[PDB]
Amino acid sequence: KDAWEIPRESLRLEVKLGQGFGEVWMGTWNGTTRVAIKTLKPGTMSPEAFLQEAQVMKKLRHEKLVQLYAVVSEEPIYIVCEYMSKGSLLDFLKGEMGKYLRLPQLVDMAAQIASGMAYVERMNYVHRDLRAANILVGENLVCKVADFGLARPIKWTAPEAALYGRFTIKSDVWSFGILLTELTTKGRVPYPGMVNREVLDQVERGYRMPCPPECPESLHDLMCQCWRKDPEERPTFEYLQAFLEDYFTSTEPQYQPGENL
Ligand SMILES: *CCS(=O)(=O)Nc1cccc(Cc2nn(C(C)C)c3ncnc(N)c23)c1
Repeated sequence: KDAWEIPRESLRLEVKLGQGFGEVWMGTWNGTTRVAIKTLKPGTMSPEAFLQEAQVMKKLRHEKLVQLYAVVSEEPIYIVCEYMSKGSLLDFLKGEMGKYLRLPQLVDMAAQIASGMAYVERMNYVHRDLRAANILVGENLVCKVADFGLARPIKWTAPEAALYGRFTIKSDVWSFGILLTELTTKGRVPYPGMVNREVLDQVERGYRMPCPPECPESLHDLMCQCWRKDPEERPTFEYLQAFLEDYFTSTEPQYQPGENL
């Protein structure tokens, strides 16, 4: 047992946040630290499989990645992570607080996410499941990447990844472009009214989502860059981070708030 093990008695599960595989709870660690806790229902997934999420988070540490705190690594297994007080970005966008978000806030959230993914990019990892349901929001609209699908949902997956299993940082870039549409539509499902197979077929034929209402063309253009057919033609996360951080000075200095963005 490495330095990450904690005593089972040091961990209190207070409120259940999600179910599934296992559960997610808000709780307390050492009676003083607010935390998020993921459980594994014994005999529903390989312990080695479930813990893989924790192996990755021991090596990846960055202010825009939900931080690993601790593990109880024998069945019943617990993974303890940083508590993110505002829940999933997806529920956030859809809910009462989403209503009032405007383009400056939404681009700043995108820049944060892009910053976490630039880190992942520098570390030579791959996320594989980047999307708004896997970003968590904290105090002051901080957004952090969570739920690594692995290390190194067809509507969010680059075509080369979905078809041939070629998952790379560049298929994450594609997913990020899709995440940008979730941000600018307040969390609507991408490709509205299309089923998975129609999406895959149309994306192959060069189909791409149009510019969302009130979203500047310059931001939709960035989405289009993330969606280039050739993976190696897509921008880096270092590029996306910089572009989004500088957006309101370098790209749309004339931005005026509208009804929804
Ligand atoms: C150590 C971070 S991790 O992504 O690898 N594992 C982990 C462990 C516990 C909880 C989460 C993600 C999560 N989900 N939710 C609700 C269900 C939307 C949370 N609320 C608050 N805080 C966190 N971390 C939440 C990830």
